[PDB]
Amino acid sequence: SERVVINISGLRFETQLKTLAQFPETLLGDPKKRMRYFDPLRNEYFFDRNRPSFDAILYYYQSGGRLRRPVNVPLDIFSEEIRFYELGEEAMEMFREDEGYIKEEERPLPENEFQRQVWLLF
Amino acid sequence: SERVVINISGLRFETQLKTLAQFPETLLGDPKKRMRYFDPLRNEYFFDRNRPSFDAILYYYQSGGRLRRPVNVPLDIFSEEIRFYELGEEAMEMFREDEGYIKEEERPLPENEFQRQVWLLF
Amino acid sequence: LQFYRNLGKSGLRVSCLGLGTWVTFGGQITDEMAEHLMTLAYDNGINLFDTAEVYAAGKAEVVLGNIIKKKGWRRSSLVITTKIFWGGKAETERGLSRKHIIEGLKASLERLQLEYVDVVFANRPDPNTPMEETVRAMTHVINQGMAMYWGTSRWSSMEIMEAYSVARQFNLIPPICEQAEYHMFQREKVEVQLPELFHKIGVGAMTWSPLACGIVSGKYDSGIPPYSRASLKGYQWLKDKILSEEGRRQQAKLKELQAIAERLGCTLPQLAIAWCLRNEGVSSVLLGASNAEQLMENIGAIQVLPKLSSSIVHEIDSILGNKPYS
Amino acid sequence: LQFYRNLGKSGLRVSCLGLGTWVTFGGQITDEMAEHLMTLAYDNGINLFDTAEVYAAGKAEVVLGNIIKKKGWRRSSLVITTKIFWGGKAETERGLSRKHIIEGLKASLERLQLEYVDVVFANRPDPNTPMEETVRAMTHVINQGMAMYWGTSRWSSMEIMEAYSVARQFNLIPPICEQAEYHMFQREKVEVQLPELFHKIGVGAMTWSPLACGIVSGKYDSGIPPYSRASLKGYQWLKDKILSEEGRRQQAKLKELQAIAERLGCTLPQLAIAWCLRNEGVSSVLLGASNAEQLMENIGAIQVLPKLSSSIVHEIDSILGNKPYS
Ligand SMILES: NC(=O)c1ccc[n+]([C@@H]2O[C@H](COP(=O)([O-])OP(=O)(O)OC[C@H]3O[C@@H](n4cnc5c(N)ncnc54)[C@H](OP(=O)(O)O)[C@@H]3O)[C@@H](O)[C@H]2O)c1
Ligand SMILES: NC(=O)c1ccc[n+]([C@@H]2O[C@H](COP(=O)([O-])OP(=O)(O)OC[C@H]3O[C@@H](n4cnc5c(N)ncnc54)[C@H](OP(=O)(O)O)[C@@H]3O)[C@@H](O)[C@H]2O)c1
Repeated sequence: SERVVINISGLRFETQLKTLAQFPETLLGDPKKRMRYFDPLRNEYFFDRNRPSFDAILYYYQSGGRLRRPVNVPLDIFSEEIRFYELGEEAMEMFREDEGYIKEEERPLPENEFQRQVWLLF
Repeated sequence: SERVVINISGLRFETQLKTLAQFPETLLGDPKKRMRYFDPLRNEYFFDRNRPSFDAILYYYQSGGRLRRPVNVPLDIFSEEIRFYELGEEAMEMFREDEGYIKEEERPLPENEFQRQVWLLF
Repeated sequence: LQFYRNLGKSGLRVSCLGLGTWVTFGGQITDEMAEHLMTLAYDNGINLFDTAEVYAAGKAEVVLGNIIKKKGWRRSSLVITTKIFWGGKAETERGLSRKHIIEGLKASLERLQLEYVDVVFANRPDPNTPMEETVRAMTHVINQGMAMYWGTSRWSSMEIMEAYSVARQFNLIPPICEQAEYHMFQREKVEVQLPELFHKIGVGAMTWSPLACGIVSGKYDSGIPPYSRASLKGYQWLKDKILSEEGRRQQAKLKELQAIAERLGCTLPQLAIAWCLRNEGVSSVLLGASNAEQLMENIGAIQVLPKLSSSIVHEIDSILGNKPYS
Repeated sequence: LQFYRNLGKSGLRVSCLGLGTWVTFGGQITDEMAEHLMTLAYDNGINLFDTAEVYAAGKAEVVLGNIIKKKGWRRSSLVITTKIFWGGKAETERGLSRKHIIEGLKASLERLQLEYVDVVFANRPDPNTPMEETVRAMTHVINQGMAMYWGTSRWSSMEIMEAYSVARQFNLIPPICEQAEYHMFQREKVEVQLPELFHKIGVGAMTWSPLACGIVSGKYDSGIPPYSRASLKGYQWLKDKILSEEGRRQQAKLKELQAIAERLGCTLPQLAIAWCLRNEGVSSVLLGASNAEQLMENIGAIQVLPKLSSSIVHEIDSILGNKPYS
């Protein structure tokens, strides 16, 4: 059970490689995507990023899917991090919903050049 | 992309030198100003200062300008740290405003020795 | 196109072709012929020679060292490598324990009449020895000036990465090369598993048996020639492979490859060897040769290398039908 | 004012002037003359002598060692330095790989008939070798007692800092000095890039060619004198520089400097050398000399040093018109 060390702006994190391989389409779960961040001198992946957020990102893998934003981290900074680590649109949607955001629709005109014109001013 | 290690009272932080060079007029962004804090035995800059605040200070460079005070850090301690790291009057103003502080004016007398005297007791 | 290349990402520069001594030196060929192969190789720019404590019970090292001493070549112009694992009948004379690495390397150095080798290799993985012990022993022989670098042979990428992490953990020296079998009929490890290691931790591949002991040369299209390796006393296992149902299938595929060779204007051995060098992850190919003609022909593989276009490579893949899935 | 100074921030104390052996020893001058220069230098307090595996194909080291052995000077009263990089025609005989650092230093030590040098230098950066490998090799030769310290030559400040951080990362030994070219017509590196390193990590500068191979001496005001370095077989490149349009411009600027020299009561070579020592970051200047007269004159640069006031320095800057922007 090979271990992996992820250094977030100096804050050291460790996990098992099988914990990350659980989600292959994310940055950390894909060897090819994280390769870019590997430091062979120290045997760690280094990210020059936001520190308070990573805890939750790593717990998402350990928990098997739980993505909770830390109370001390702004929603805009966290969401940028969820996007950076490429957790995917599903996790993101689950996150926004639980965060209190659910919207989706918009029925445009049939593209009648007429209907869509009348509907817009009414 | 040379890395830099900043040790805040034992708490270890790391970033890229180009992340700090982004703001040349600050303490960390100016080689001459931070030189004083360099420990050649450990290849790190050491600051015998407040720990909970530095996160946000470093994120300011990584984010490209975002200076958010951590929820757990008193406004008076944080502002002293913003001043210490020499982030500049612009960032400070942006900070106070977002923190809910905007004041500025004061129209004194024309310096009439007369007008200014009457205006003061009215 | 570049005759010389870095061994992995280390600073050690080796010719893309090296000369090995398994079966031949101190065994199948005369010392006179061995001196002749080595001279020919050295005069042609080849600076890499590989041997092992196990080849001919140590005589391969004795013959290699005799030649180097007799020719007077400058030690700094050579890259000598040797492998340790099977060094005797006693229980403590085999494996990668600290005792056997130090004693085995010291005895090879004595047989080679050299103060040190450039690269010492673990001839195979050792389940019975903690990685830490092996990595500390290899690091020890390097600090004692008995070797310049160390590498692995027949280890999985998982084991190679374990050596590397153990090295970082204890401030030791990581391996810089894996000696893997590689030819048209054995592609998995070198094409699928080793590249990640090359890019991630700098470990390069130094492949062996590029002609699968002669099988890929085409010399076995009509049976077992006399004096061929397959006919030697002790190599029945090789004879069994050639004549087997699988052996027959290989020989039939080789007839298909011959047409590729003619299109590229080269011989099958040249094509087979150049094919091993088409990808960056391979630092050097160790050749085997029982006479001077073979060596002079095989060295010509370097002229073929520039012609291996994606088109030609796809064709060879179609014929072999064994391209491993990434 | 202080004849001796620390090499960077290390504890090694060197005279502010040293004697080099490029072009001269084992080459342009006789061994008798070399013995004469060295004796004169040593009797005048100079304790630093610099050489390299590449000078005269190793003969400069042979001549330097012959003199030290013949004079019987106490080894502890000397600071011998040598440089490694180009040590032969073979592929593995050049660069900063572990193989070439160990083998190159060992062969120089043999030619010098010395158990060790005080400082071993990488004669130039090596793009083909990982910093870690180089720093571990240098640290190795120091732990083996083959050198007391190590330094860099012609490396950028970025590379010097990389060696230092790699050293801290693996608990190895950082370099203590950079050997940089420095004279009135080559000021960038020493005045703009090296000072930060001096104050930050203690690396000092040991500059070479303070007379730009003789160009700054004034001896070329009316053409190429006979027996001058510019006239030697193999130094056409130097001849080309002197006679070039840029060369002419330099010589014209030198005529302007002569007036400064007379105001300070010294010769141009003395002024040029003292100028190199005006700032703390320079630990020592390595002189070149093809005869005893030159050396006796150049050593007089030490009397000029106290007179280089800000006023005089500003003047020289005006004349040279090449003060680098900080
Ligand atoms: N790391 C390890 O565990 C390991 C294991 C095995 C080998 N190795 C290394 O790899 C080296 C090379 O391996 P190898 O000997 O198996 O290599 P190979 O290239 O597969 O086979 C070489 C043999 O094939 C024949 N041959 C070569 N060129 C020929 C040509 N042009 N025409 C006809 N026949 C030709 C010769 O045998 P005949 O003339 O006798 O038929 C020769 O001895 C070894 O010597 C050793 O240094 C390492
Ligand atoms: N780190 C490196 O890569 C590197 C590279 C080059 C050199 N170096 C070191 O630096 C040392 C000094 O370099 P350099 O020889 O170029 O030094 P230099 O001081 O620029 O030139 C010395 C040469 O100029 C002439 N000269 C000296 N004093 C003179 C005087 N008073 N009057 C007239 N001519 C005079 C002599 O040449 P002629 O009499 O023949 O005209 C003498 O050989 C070398 O020996 C070597 O140790 C290091």
